[PDB]
This record gives sequence, C-alpha cells and structure tokens, in this order.
Amino acid sequence: DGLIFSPLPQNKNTVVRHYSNEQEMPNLSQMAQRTIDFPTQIVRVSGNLTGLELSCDDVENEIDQVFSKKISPNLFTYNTYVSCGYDVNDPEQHATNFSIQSYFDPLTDNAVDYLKSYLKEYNGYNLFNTTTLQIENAKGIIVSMNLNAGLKSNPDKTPFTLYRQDRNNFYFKSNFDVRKELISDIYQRFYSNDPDMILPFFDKWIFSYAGSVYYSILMASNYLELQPERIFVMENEGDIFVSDLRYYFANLCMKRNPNKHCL
Repeated sequence: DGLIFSPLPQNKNTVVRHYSNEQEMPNLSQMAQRTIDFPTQIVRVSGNLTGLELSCDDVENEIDQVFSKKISPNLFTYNTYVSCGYDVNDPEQHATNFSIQSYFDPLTDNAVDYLKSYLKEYNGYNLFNTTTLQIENAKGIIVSMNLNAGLKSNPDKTPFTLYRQDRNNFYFKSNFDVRKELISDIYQRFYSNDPDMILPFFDKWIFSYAGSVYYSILMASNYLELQPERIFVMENEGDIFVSDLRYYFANLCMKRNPNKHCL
C-alpha cells in the first residue's frame, strides 16, 4: 500500500531503465523556495540506431552524460524511462533503436537557474547523429483522477469488491503544482481515519458533497485507490503526452486502522 508504480511495458530484446523520485513525498519547505511558475519539462525522443555499431552500454552512457546525471534528485522531481533495443541475431548484438520518455520539474529558484543554463547548453543536443534531445515545455496538465472504494478479503492479492467509483478533473500549470497541492493533500488527508480530514478531502477533490455520500461507504470499505492520470497538454493543438510511467495510491484501511475499515 501507499504509492505503487504501474508495471513497465517490457519489450522482447530491449534494455529498459526507470529512474524516478516521484515516490518521495513532496517537501513543502523545499517547494516554497520556488517563487515563480516554470513549466514541466517533457522529453519524448526516439531514434533508429541500426548501422552505427553502438552497444546498449554506449547508448546508456551517452544518455547519462547529456541528460540523466545533469538532473539531480536534490533539485528536480523526475520520472524517466530509457530503452535500447538490440539485434539478438547480430554477432555483436549492436543497439538498433532507443527512446527517452521523461517529465521533470525544478523544485526551487536555484533549480530553475540551473535548469535555464542546462537548457541553453543541451537543448537540441545531437544524439548519435540520428535525433536531437528536444526538451519541451508542457503548457499545463489535466489530472483525471479516479477514486475506487471497496472491500478486499486478501490484502496480498489484486481482486476486491468495488462498492463505488468516481472521477474528477483539474487543470494545473505544472506537475510541480500537482505535487504541491494535490499529492501533498493525499499524504496529509487521504491516509487518515479522522472523518474531519478524509471527508473534507473528498469534498475538495471528488465532488462538493462527496463527504456526505462516502461516510457510510468508508465505514463499509477496507480498501481505497486514487489513480491521478497526468495528461500533459503540449503547445500545439491536439498534442497530449501521457507517460507510460504511471503511479496510483493504494490505501489498505484493513491494516492501518484499529477497526479494519476506512472509517
């Protein structure tokens, strides 16, 4: 229970690397040291490497030198997937293709200064003379958040009795603002059996009188989930980005509360 990452799509003959600190609770003290809006940075880059005679270790090294190692978990929240396909039948098993999927946010004014300088030097960097490292500004994010409430009889397994499902939708300027407002509130109030914490959390995020509807449902339930789907809105009309890098909040009331229910 808590923040669970969704399984990686694991292709046939492909090295896959996942780097994230999105699992770490938002640090409101740190984030208060950012005094301006800055867009979430997006990387959705891919390239054919057939014929360049690169190994997967060469591809991973170049991406680490120009991207991964420049984005520190002390200055940024990031979620990054790096993949490198190789030719199983080639006597050298040379890399045939690669991709970088990332979103990341500077957490402070000093991180924003460091970022502006990283972008000036590295935005547009020639990767393997095949494609460029394009770091894009998301215009904003729409969170389409699902709530599940129900009764699970075995906490080690996936199946449960679903009692109620709700969706609500919010626009934020960045993933930074998602973490500062919604994610911090999940940690503070969604994981509470104090009715004056969780019922008002529901009034704010689910629907304005969800607190009244859910009192009886929470008393009958032992298991909640929140799935905040992050839909990044890009600058061009009709361009959305959703990272394969997904997380959800599981709340095992059965184990957290003395009475083994959500209320």
